[PDB]
Amino acid sequence: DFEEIPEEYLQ
Amino acid sequence: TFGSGEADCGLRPLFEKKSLEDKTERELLESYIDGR
Amino acid sequence: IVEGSDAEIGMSPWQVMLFRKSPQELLCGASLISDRWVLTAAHCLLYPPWDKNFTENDLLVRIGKHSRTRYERNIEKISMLEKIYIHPRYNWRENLDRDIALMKLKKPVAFSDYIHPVCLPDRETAASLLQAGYKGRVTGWGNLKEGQPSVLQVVNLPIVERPVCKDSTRIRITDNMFCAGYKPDEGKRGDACEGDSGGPFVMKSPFNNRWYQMGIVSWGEGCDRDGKYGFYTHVFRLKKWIQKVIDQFGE
Ligand SMILES: NC(=[NH2+])c1ccc2[nH]c(-c3cccc(-c4ccccc4)c3[O-])cc2c1
Ligand code: NA
Repeated sequence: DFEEIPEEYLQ
Repeated sequence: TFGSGEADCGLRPLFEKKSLEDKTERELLESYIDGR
Repeated sequence: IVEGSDAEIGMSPWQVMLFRKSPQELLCGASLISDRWVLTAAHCLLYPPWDKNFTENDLLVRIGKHSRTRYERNIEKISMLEKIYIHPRYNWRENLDRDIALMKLKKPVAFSDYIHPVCLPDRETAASLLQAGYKGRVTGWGNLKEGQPSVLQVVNLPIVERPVCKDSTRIRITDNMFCAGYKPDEGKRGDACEGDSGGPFVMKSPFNNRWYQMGIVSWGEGCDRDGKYGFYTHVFRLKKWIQKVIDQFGE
C-alpha cells in the first residue's frame, strides 16, 4: 500500500 | 530536547507563529477550566 | 485513531513515522523533540513475545508527513538512525512500564513549515496540565477501527482519574502511565489504535502558548471500547532519563 521511496534512503 | 527546552519548540510555523488557530485547539483550552 | 478527524496541514509538525525498510511498512508513530532526536515507545522496537527486535539498520524515520502511503516529495524528510536507546527498565514482560525509547538521527534535519519540534514538559507544566478533565491531543496513521486513513488523524481526549483507569483493567498501572478517553457516560468517543503506538499525546499551555508532549501512545485493550481507556507513557516522569542520554550521547 505504501508508495516507493527513493533508493538512496535504503542503500 | 530538555525542559522548556529546545527554544522555539511547540510554536507551529503555520499556526502560533502566524497567530492562526487550528479548528479544535479551543476545545483543549476550554477544558483547562477557562481563561479569565 | 478511532473517531478522530483528518489533521490540518502543519497541525502536528513534530509527528514522525517509523518506517520499516523490508517489508516497507508503517511500524509506529514517534515525535521530533530536537533536530537530531526522536522519541517513541520502546515496544515499537523491542517486544520479544512477538520476536520484535529492530536495529538501526532496519528502520527509517519519515518527518513532515500528512499522507500515510505517499512519498511527499519536497515536503517530507527521511532520515536514518545513528543509535537507538531503549529505557534500561522498560518492562515488556509485564505491563510495558517505561515504554519509551530515543533515536539519534544520522544527520540533523532542517525545520520547515511542516517539520518543527515539540517541547518536553517541565515539572511546572506537568503539574498544571496533567489534571483529570483536561484534554490532550493524539495523532497518528493507525487503524480507524479495532480500515486505515489516507491522512494523519487527530482526536482530543480528556485525561481520566487514575482510580477510574485502574478499575478498567486487570493490568497493573504504574505512576509512569496515565490513561485518557471518554467515559461510557460522556457520549463522546475516541482512542488511539494499532499503528498509533509511539506517537505523541500533547497539550497546549495557556500560559505561553506552546505545545508540550505529555505522553507517548503505549497500549490499550482493543480500540475505543466502552469502559476501557488508552494508556500513555508519562513523559515528565521519565525526563531525567531523556536528559541523560541526550547530554551523554549528543543533542
Ligand atoms: N487502543 C489503544 N490506545 C492502542 C494504542 C496503541 C496501540 N498499539 C497497538 C499495537 C497492537 C499490535 C502491535 C503493536 C506493536 C507491537 C510491536 C511493535 C510495534 C507495534 C501495537 O503498538 C494497539 C494499540 C492500541
Ligand atoms: Na473507551
